[PDB]
Amino acid sequence: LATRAIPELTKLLNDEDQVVVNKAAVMVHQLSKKEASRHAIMRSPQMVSAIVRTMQNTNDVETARCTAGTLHNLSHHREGLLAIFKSGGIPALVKMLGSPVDSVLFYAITTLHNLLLHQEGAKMAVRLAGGLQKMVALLNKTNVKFLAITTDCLQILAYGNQESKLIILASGGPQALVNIMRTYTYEKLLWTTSRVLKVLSVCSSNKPAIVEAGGMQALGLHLTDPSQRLVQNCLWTLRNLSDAATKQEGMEGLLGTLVQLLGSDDINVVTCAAGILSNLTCNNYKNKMMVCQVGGIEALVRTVLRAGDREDITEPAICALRHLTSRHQEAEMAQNAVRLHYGLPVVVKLLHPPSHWPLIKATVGLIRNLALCPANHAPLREQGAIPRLVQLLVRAHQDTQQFVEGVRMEEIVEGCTGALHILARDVHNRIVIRGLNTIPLFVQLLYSPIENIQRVAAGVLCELAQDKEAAEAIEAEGATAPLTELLHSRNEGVATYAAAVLFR
Amino acid sequence: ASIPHLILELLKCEPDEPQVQAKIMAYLQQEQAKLSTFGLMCKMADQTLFSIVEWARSSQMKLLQNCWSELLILDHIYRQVVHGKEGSIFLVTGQQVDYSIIASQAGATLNNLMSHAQELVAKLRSLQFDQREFVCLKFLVLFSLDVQLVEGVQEQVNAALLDYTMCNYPQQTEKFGQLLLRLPEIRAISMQAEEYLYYKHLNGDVPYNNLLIEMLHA
Ligand SMILES: CCCCCCCCC/C=C\CCCCC(=O)O[C@@H](COC(=O)CCCCCC/C=C/CCCCCCCCC)COP(=O)(O)OC[C@H](O)CO
Repeated sequence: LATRAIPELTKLLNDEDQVVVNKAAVMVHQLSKKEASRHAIMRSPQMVSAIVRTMQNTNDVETARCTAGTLHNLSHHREGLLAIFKSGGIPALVKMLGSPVDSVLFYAITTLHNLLLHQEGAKMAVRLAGGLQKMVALLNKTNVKFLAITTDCLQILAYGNQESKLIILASGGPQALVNIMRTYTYEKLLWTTSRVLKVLSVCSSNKPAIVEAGGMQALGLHLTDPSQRLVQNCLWTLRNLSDAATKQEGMEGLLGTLVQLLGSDDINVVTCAAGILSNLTCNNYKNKMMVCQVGGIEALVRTVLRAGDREDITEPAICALRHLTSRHQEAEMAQNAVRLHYGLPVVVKLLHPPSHWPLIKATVGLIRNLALCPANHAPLREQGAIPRLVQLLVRAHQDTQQFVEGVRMEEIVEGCTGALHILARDVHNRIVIRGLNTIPLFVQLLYSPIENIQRVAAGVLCELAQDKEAAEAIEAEGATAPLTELLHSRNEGVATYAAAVLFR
Repeated sequence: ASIPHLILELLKCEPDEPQVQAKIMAYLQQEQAKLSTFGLMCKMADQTLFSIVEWARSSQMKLLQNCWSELLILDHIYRQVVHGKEGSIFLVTGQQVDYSIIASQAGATLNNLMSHAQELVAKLRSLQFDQREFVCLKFLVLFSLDVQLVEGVQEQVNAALLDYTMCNYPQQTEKFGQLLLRLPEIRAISMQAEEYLYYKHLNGDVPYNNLLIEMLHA
């Protein structure tokens, strides 16, 4: 039967009396509501093509609601999607996204949603019709269910596609997305909205804009939510955005929540918490201050202890501790709280195998900071820091004759020589450092091409040279030749230290 | 779906495993119709490398001359990650050489190369290394930044791989970075594999004709 009905309405959908074509349309929308007829339509190119073209260029709300509704119904079948696709309905649907009337928007977006999901070529198609701009613009609507489908569409278009991302960025996507996270409590919506942000946060143009739109503070509100899937998009996103956030204010709550999550039963929540904290405390003194204040140092040491040999955890955690123990008002209390909270021995333990270079680099940098506090000078020696630090130094120096596990061995030379430079502020430490027969190396290191290696080498010989026999030992090693040639060096540090050694 | 569009393209450029595995065995079969086990393996590797250059019909000799060995290693490693049983080893032909045999016949150098490939296979099975990431690494290995459209394909495949693993392995905060760190391990094993084979060549152990040495010498 239906096969005879169709060719009829097809002809009426092309008539010139908008009342005819309008009645043709109200007709067909009803037919698509039934299994059999609907199948007849999507098997009829002429008809489908006719429905799209009517929905495109029309100006009757009613015919718009019925053509859009019709495509919605065909869009539930694989061959329906295929008909809408071949028939050029994607551009018309993207036009319907301009509609004021809320029944049309619903139909257009859902149809577009099924297309994006199950129909190959639809993504490219929807982009070429300027669908992204339209979808971002619809983000100021207030039907949260509607907003759920829209953000889901953006996510599908955004995924693994840097081009589309940059497009969403340019339409104001970040601010609109962040505003959703600040406004609604619908888990499904917040979940879909956080995937878009997740996907967008890996793009280096999008990352700053999201941060700028107060994205981190907004994601911060959702970290305690019951929904594990929502909470994991937020941690993913926060982690991606956090290398680019030294600017922000209003961060007190987020940092606070971050410290608490350090105690999570969930090894992954814990891992991301450390990473974000590491990231937010890096070269940002106000964050160092706030994290220290809610017991961050205590929480981070507990975390390193709990993780044992799990470097996915200790490495971000050590990194944060390294940030927290330098260059801020409370840096000193923190170098102490690390010891006070039974952190020294474990920090030094991490220098040994099975630890890999990334952890080792981080730990070396933390030990250098801990040493700035004289009350750690003795504890760090008792634990065996120095022999290990020297062992790593000679091992990385010899290996300079590219990126081993992500780490340049020339970073292990520098970091090790620097940790010793600070440790050497204590005479007992200086006796030990000399003992290990280090002087010839420090002198060899003076010829290193890297300015920063010269600096730390010249720095440790300088701390050693405050002792007569040491000062002479250094002379006897051919130090006075390279040392002098360093007096005329670009950066002050190498110059001043070189002078201080010569001085003796 | 759940797979970026680029990764879907690359997956469409993959060869038919069960087809090229019979073609290769049916080639070595008629080859003994002598030469040593090492000579069989040289011939096999030779053939595998032919499949690999064929496969490289997708999105030339300056590149192939960079990674031919890295590609051959990466192929071998992925076979062990997928089909690998414990204690043995699977070749592109299907054979299952036990490590008992490897340690019994083969010498020190080759046993070390095997040990390194097993540290890698372990690592990748632990990461849950899958086909989609596999093909991504191929292209990242082929399209080296160490030899125009390269930076291009590198940026793009990076982007897609990063999204793919973030979304498909959420519980592994660190996966993307971990995979990328296998690339310099593969190169290091490929450098030791070239040197070992170079010495076999200087000693007449390599068959009169083989693609590997041609590539090595260029
Ligand atoms: C898995 C890592 C690769 C190892 C070999 C690398 C470079 C060589 C490439 C071409 C040929 C492969 C050589 C494999 C060993 C060889 O075929 O047969 C060996 C014995 O056979 C058995 O152990 C049993 C059979 C064992 C089969 C080996 C399985 C792996 C083969 C494919 C791997 C990928 C292709 C390599 C690409 C690299 C570039 C050339 C002979 O050992 P020997 O040379 O005397 O050691 C002496 C020593 O190292 C003297 O001191």
